[PDB]
Amino acid sequence: DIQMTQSPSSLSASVGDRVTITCRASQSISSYLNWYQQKPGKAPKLLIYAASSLQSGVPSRFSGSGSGTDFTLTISSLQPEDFATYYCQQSYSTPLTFGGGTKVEIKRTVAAPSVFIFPPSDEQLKSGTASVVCLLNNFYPREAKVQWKVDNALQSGNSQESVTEQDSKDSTYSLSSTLTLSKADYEKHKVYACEVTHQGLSSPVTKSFNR
Amino acid sequence: QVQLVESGGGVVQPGRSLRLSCAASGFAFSSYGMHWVRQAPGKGLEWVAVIWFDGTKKYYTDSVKGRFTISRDNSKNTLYLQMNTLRAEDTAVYYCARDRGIGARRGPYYMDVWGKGTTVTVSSASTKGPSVFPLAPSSTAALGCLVKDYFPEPVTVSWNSGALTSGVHTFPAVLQSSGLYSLSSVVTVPSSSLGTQTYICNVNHKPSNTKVDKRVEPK
Repeated sequence: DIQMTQSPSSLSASVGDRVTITCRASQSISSYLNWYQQKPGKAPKLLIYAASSLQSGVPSRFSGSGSGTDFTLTISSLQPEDFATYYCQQSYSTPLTFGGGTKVEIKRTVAAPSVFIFPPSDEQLKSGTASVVCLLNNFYPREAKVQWKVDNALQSGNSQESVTEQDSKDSTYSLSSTLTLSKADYEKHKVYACEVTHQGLSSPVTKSFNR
Repeated sequence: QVQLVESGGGVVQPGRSLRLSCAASGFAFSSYGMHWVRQAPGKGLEWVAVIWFDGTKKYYTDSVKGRFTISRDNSKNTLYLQMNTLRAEDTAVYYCARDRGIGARRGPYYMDVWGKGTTVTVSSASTKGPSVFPLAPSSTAALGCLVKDYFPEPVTVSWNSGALTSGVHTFPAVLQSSGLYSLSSVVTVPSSSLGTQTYICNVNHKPSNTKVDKRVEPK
């Protein structure tokens, strides 16, 4: 099998910026490499085939180069419709393999998250489960760290989080983290805290409540 | 006009079977190789299988060998994927794509035309409507609704019957270890507004015919 390593996995840029994406093959695949663009909820769209051949109708600001193991996709000046995820694909031998993808996102100024914590409702507690929610709102960049502490015990493995896509009007992100406990474990403890780390904050921000 | 129309996806239990169809129009179907490519939720593209233009040579990724069968009916201009012995990891959007091929042997070259995809969900969970719990605001304030323990996707969430849109963030669903999905929808409002303004999240889970209007108040 031929592994295709794509880098970087993500990048932020502005309109008019030049963008370079790299795909590396585990062995020589000659020029049998293709580049695809994909937007959320949409099928992939072919941009370049045979390493350097533009698919008909693809704007000329897209270009591809390389042969053997090293390949590059270049957008000479980024346009608003170019913010998407890009995939490389070797077509040299089966099994056909794709790169892990490169997500091109919008560049903006740092914005710290507004943090809120939500205790479980009494309604849910009658069901036998307690969900505690921490909301990180309208921040940039996307990377943020959330730590759950119950009576100063770090919670690990009992939380899930999801992140929105960049807001259309301000390009911020929002993140929610849900800590799931049984009702018995929730009633056994008092202090519930969500500690947020972000580059917009000079030191971690903790929001908490006492049951 | 070149078209690849897909169908046949659905929600099934592990061990069960599905058959996907990809009906082509607007080109010489019998002169193209055809691929199946899948994309699990939030993941990348994974090649599944290919079939030659004349239906002779077929190739598969290792994880579907002996379970999936690619085939084509050139008289109907249709490509198929018989998916047997399904596993939870087979959950993905499945795309078909044409490949003109290269060489006298006609090995894969590039995929220039794609179907829009059909969704396959493999899970031992059964259909269940969600419970809607409030995310009450306390002491610019944030509130929302926790739409927990439903299957399958999707649910829709609006606020105040569509009349409240700005400040609203409806997060992507997460799959819990129970096999049930959960998502949260939040909205920020001015702190002053809370005393008089009314706030209701409108939750609709069509697969279970569950419709819930939940009002969110300060506790």
